Amino acid sequence: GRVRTKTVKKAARVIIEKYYTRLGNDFHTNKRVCEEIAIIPSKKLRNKIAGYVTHLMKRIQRGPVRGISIKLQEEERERRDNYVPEVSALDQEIIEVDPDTKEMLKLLDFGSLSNLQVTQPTVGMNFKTPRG
Amino acid sequence: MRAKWRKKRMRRLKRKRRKMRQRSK
Amino acid sequence: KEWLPVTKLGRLVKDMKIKSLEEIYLFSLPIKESEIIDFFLGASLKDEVLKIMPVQKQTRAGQRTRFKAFVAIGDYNGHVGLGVKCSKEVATAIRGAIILAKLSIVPVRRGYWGNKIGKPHTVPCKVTGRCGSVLVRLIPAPRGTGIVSAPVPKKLLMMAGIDDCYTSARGCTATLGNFAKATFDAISKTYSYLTPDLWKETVFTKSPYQEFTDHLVKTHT
Amino acid sequence: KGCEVVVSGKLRGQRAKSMKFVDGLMIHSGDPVNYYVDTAVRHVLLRQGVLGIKVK
Amino acid sequence: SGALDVLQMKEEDVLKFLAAGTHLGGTNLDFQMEQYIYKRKSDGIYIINLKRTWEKLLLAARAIVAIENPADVSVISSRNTGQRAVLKFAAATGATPIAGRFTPGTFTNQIQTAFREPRLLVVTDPRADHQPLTEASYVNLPTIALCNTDSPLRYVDIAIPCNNKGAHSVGLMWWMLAREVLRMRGTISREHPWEVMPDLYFYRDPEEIEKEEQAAA
Amino acid sequence: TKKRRNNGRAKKGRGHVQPIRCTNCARCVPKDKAIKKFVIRNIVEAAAVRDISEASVFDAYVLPKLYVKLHYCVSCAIHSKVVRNRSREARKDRTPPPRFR
Amino acid sequence: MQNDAGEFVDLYVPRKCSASNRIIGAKDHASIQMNVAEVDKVTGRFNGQFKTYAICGAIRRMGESDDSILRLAKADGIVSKNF
Amino acid sequence: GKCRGLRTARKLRSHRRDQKWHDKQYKKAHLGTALKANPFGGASHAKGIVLEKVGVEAKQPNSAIRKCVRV
Amino acid sequence: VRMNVLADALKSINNAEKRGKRQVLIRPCSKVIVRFLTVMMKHGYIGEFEIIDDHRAGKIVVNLTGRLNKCGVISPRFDVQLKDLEKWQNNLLPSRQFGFIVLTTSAGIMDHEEARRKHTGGKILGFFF
RNA sequence: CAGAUACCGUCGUAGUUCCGACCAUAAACGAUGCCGACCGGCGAUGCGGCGGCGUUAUUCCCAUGACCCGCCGGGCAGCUUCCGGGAAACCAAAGUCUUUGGGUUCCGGGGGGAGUAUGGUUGCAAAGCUGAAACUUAAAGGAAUUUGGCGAAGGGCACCACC
RNA sequence: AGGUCUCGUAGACCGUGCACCAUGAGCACGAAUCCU
Ligand SMILES: [Zn+2]
Repeated sequence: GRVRTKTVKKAARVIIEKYYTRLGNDFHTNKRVCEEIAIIPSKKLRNKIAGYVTHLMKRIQRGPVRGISIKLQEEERERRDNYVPEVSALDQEIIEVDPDTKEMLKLLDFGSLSNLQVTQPTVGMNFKTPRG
Repeated sequence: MRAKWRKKRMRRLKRKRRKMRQRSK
Repeated sequence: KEWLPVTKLGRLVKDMKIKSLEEIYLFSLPIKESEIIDFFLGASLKDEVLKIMPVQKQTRAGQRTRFKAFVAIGDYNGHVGLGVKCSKEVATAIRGAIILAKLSIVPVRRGYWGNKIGKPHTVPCKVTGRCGSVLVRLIPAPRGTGIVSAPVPKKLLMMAGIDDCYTSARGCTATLGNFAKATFDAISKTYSYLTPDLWKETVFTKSPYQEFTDHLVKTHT
Repeated sequence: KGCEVVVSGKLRGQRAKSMKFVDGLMIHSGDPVNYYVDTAVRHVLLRQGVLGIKVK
Repeated sequence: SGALDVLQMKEEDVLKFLAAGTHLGGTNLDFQMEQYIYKRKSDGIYIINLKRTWEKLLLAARAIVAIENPADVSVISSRNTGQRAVLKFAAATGATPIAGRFTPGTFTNQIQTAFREPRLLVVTDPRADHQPLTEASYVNLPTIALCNTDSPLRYVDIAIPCNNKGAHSVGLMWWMLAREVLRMRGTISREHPWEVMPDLYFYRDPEEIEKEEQAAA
Repeated sequence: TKKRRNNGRAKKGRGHVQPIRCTNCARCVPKDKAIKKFVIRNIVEAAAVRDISEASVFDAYVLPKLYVKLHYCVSCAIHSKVVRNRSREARKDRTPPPRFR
Repeated sequence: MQNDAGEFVDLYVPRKCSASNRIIGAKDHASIQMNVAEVDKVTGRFNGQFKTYAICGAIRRMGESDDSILRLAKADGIVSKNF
Repeated sequence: GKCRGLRTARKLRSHRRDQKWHDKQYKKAHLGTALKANPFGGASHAKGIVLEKVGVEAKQPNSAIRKCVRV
Repeated sequence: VRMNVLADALKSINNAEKRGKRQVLIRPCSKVIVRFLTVMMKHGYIGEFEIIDDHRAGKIVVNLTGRLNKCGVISPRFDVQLKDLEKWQNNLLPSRQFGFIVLTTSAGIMDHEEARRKHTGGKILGFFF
């Protein structure tokens, strides 16, 4: 069939990793870019490389690719990972607590807290799946 | 040959030998 | 012919801020560069080839043969080692075995027989090595007795610096690999024996890493 | 980038044997074997026969 | 590690622990975790004593601050829960992070490019990360583990009993370890509140990311 | 050498069990050793069910099923492709094979 | 290690484990040497001293080293006595 | 040793006596049948008279005619 | 059934010493076990041992320390003399620097060194080093 | 089928079934004697006992049966393990064994001849128990890994294979 | 008052043993270390 080899996939991965603002979706334009910027000693290898670059960018403008890393999808992840909320999501106005751990906290270092309320336990104990 | 039928053969040979000795009185 | 140390222990050794390999043995640090020992132990480190046993693996056409070389190394007043390497021809097998023998040398301590006068000469206790079926036992001997054994543990014991010993082997000792590794296990288990000679509670000194980490961060990454 | 030396003939014995010594890079197929490697086959007139040399 | 009167939880830490849910553990119990259990409540959930967790966290903080080079501490995580938390820990305390695919041979093979030589190791789960523990055992290298009530306690030296199944509990334990290390180092004042944002250690699945991006700008 | 933890059976505290017969063969095989297959089959398999259902007296008639338990000798079970040989590590797995529907 | 003259003759004194009092060998790579930092009494910072514990490889291979370290820290006075 | 008691000596002695009798090399030298069946009669050398010169053959691997004599 | 209580006591001590334990529990007590442990503890191999007293047979809990290599018995109680002791310490002990044979003596339960400079011997009990 | 007194199919005698009298043999095998102590964890299972929220034998109480959660003791077994052992397969005993000794019975010294000959003994008989030697041989064996072939299995390929 | 309530239709386990198939005398195998 038509399965690419190590040299085509590796060369395509490094030319997308090193260049993104010059390469595009049209096969002839990035084919001529791969002529100019990369040293390819043949033509079939050049065409296979340019075709895999076209397919890889058709993947990239849809979603992320785990094999390579380019600057535009870089630091959008760090913007996503460096967010802050308004409320800290831990200093809520009421915290539910079980009677057993409430009695544990009564003997630990405190007698009563200002932000806890005792709930009611279950009427029965059935907590494992039927296995035997 | 396997041990079972060899033991059967040697039983038959021993029976024939015992018969010949008891008829050689 | 130039040393480029990959580990930080090799850089600490090469920059000449450690004293001996005794602190390395005290802290039980792994040694993965063979010629750190060649830096420490100089012309006193001699090797003799024990056995070259050829092995075969049968294939599509014929049997592909390979040579496994045993060598023992060590200075005659201390440390002793043993290394095994199997490769295609003989010379690179011997070279790799010498490298693995220099890589793994163990220290020895020597005791006395009755009266503790002068330098030690014999094994301090009744140590025992075990690998495969070969069971090698080393017993202390009086002064001037000499190493009485099979020739392979005899030459290993003169290489290890032990002068007087009583041995008693058991099992299929014709296999030289099991025999040599069993007597090497018997010799190497000598410090791993608690006697009332050293019952005092030890003092913990600083590791070389935490005391020369300023040199490490100033020199390399 | 590579070399391969093989010595063929009889070597310390009646039965002949071949000892191949190779390290580095060595290609065999295609057109790039023609204009990269150089191969010479010579002979040695030993006292017990003729010895073969193939270097590349 | 709590023998004084300045190294204990006052009010906020217990509330954070109760909010994240670090007191409740797994259904199963290991035999080496009978120490760090108060009592089994209903529905087969074990309750972790918080004072023992605080003492073990203080001991691990002492172990981290005990060495002076911050780069020699290596922090490993492989699961998707503690991904951002270990990176924020290495950003705060100067450690070296390995987040995602701890490849084998990094502690034993000196030809591989990721050959690190650390002095102290901190992991997230001994059950999931059984691979850094064996490579830690192959050299002389102690480790720190945030252990649950059912993790196999083996080859570890400071086991901090907590909840490693929820993202909030993992992120909270990482944040308290970071602030304890920074307080013992002296770079962070003790009386002033350093509770700026504990949410930076909290992972969220990408459907929540799209929901947050649709709700906010 | 010993091949299995048990001896290819499930006799642990008996010494003697009742022997049964194979289905295809007539070989006397012990009960805890023979491979059993309790198959639940229907009378009409996949295309005749609509043939019965359209041409019937009673509407909404449920089709009855056939129940049978099969006893297989080991050679007959391997020959009839019931069980196969497994690797040395996969021999110790006692779970039933997975089912899709 | 001594003789009739009383001089020292051994190559090195080996480290003993702080948990089982067993000899740590020169080829036992699973053995560790843990350093524990102390704290200031009032201000609560790193004063500079070290506290050292050594655990042999058999204890870590058993997997029961944290109990030993906690016991040694309770004996030294690091961990609070009530715990 | 199995029977390990303080006044157990005749049991050990009798057991080792029967197990020593249950051997091959020791039993060959302590029975008169092996000595009587031996044509030398327990002697190192012996004399005899030649009857005829025979020729016997070797075994499977090597082939020769090993020449002997009937005495 | 149970035939030698000192043998089982020393085997329990040896097993818990090999396992790395800190305390043991010998189930039956006797005078010879107490004297044997007294010989070890005076010679500096174990700690203080507590005798849990009850009305049937006491239990002994010794504070084990990382100081012992092996403890064993020699069954049956072979009688030795002064001329037979050298062979026993030759084939039983690791070196001639440490290690002791405890033997039953008319002067009491006592090791081989004071059996040597008290000029008396008897039946053997066991060894430890 | 070359032969088929074998595999296969149709008949079928002693036997298979019960009573009464006999022989004491099996891969009668966990191919692992019996008693006693110690040395890891886990979830289940059968029996007996103890404790506890709850559901049910229809709505309240008690004991009981049936479930749920734990604990104790004995038993058939299971999963994992750098405890430890072994030549290895493997074994929580086949561990606590050159750092060699808890008590005790039976039993083996390379393979074949050979469970043979003779003697004794047991049985109506078939046969059981005890049990050699002459002679002959340098091997016969146990555990595991790659090419070996399967009229072994699971996936693919070839007009020098087929349709 | 509205008129086929909704989401996709592996909607493959009809078949079980399967005829005859024996034999290859072997000559023919070597067992490895250091470089000025
Ligand atoms: Zn059948």
